[PDB]
Amino acid sequence: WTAGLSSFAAIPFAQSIFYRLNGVGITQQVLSENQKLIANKFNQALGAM
Amino acid sequence: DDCMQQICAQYVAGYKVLPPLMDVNMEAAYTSSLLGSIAGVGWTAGLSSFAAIPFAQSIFYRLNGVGITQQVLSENQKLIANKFNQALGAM
Amino acid sequence: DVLEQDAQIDRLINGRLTTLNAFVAQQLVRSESAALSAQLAKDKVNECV
Amino acid sequence: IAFNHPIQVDQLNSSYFKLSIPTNFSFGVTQEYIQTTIQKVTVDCKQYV
Amino acid sequence: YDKETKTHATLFGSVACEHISSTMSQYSRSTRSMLKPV
Amino acid sequence: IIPGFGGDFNLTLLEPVARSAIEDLLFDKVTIADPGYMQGY
Amino acid sequence: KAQSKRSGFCGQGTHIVSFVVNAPNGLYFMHVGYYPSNHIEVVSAYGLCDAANPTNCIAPVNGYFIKTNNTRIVDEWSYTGSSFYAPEPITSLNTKYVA
Amino acid sequence: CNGFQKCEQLLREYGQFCSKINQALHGANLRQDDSVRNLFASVKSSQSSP
Repeated sequence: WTAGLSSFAAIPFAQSIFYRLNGVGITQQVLSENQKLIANKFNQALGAM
Repeated sequence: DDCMQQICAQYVAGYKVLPPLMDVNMEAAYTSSLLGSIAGVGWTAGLSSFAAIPFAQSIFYRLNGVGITQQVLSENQKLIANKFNQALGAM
Repeated sequence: DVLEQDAQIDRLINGRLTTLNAFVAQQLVRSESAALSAQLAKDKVNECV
Repeated sequence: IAFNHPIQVDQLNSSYFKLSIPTNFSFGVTQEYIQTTIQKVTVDCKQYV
Repeated sequence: YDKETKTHATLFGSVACEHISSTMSQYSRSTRSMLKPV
Repeated sequence: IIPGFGGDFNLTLLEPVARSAIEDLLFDKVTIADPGYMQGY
Repeated sequence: KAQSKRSGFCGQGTHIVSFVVNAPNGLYFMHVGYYPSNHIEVVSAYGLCDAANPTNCIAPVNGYFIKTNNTRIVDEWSYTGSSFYAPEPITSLNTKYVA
Repeated sequence: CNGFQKCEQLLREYGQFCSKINQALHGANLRQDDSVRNLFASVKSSQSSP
């Protein structure tokens, strides 16, 4: 969350990923909901490396 | 041959200058593609989408938003392109 | 005479070899500086152009 | 000889503008190394020589 | 050196904890052999 | 660090118990030419 | 410590998240990026001009695909939009558009 | 050497240094090529307009 150092949100990793996609990714929050196969594609990339 | 028709590379010291790995046409292709993408890539869209908009519009939007200049000032006053062209020519 | 020719050719050999080593070292230095400059140019392209 | 070619998007003179839009996520990539430190070595002179 | 205390501690090599002994007869250093365990 | 760090996201960066799986994989894959630590004598 | 919107820093695609592990004599980075991978060309327009004070911005991303003035994000074809993208600027050329 | 066989023999005495020189230059040139390739791979990466 916000680059400001002085605080710690302590949100789960999935929520952080969806926020990253919502802003810099520019994918609609509704689009993030649409098909959370997103986790599968993420896992495929991690396994590939 | 050009050393025949008279370059120290071939004439004495064994030294050889290697070729650049890219001919001038390929480098020019790269920079030309970059020039083509100038106007569109800088349009609000991160990097995943490309909006093919005219160059003049891209200049206006950079001046209108990044520079704090009201839209009416940009409208009232095209032919600003004259100053741009003067700078380019001076270069 | 072979006895004197060996010494003369040997001193020439050592001299040329040491100049050649110096040239190689200088080339390595210039190459590393150029690689750093290339990284800088990549940054300049990505955020100025 | 072969040259990789960037996607070409046509530019419209009308008020409408043409827009190329992504449809896939395809996350993940291999990444570079920074080499922050080097090995620390001490040499004992008067023993080496 | 431990300059503030002025005490000296003789750390040995990274793996010198069995063969080495204090003031050992076997090891003859280049120095006058005057020296300077966990 | 929680074993279920990521809900549907799977992370191999969790330590196995301290030298995560990827970390030790790349420490093994590289030719360590200096095992002489702590025993080189 | 943050994704951000850089350019030449975290390389290879739109940066999402990045991880670090130790490696011999330095740090090993693993940057995760986003890649488009299928591109379709759609006509779009700048803003709208209904009647009075009705000018609409394209959205945080340009969107505004043809059909029902529907606005779209970076991924997929246009979906129904309800001010969740378009604020309100002043007018521009080619009236009935902010063109 | 100027191609004289005598210098060649006296140099075969030293022959490892030439190997070191050639290898160093070859490596530097390979690194140059990789640098250029990397830079230009990071230049275009796009869609464009004609």
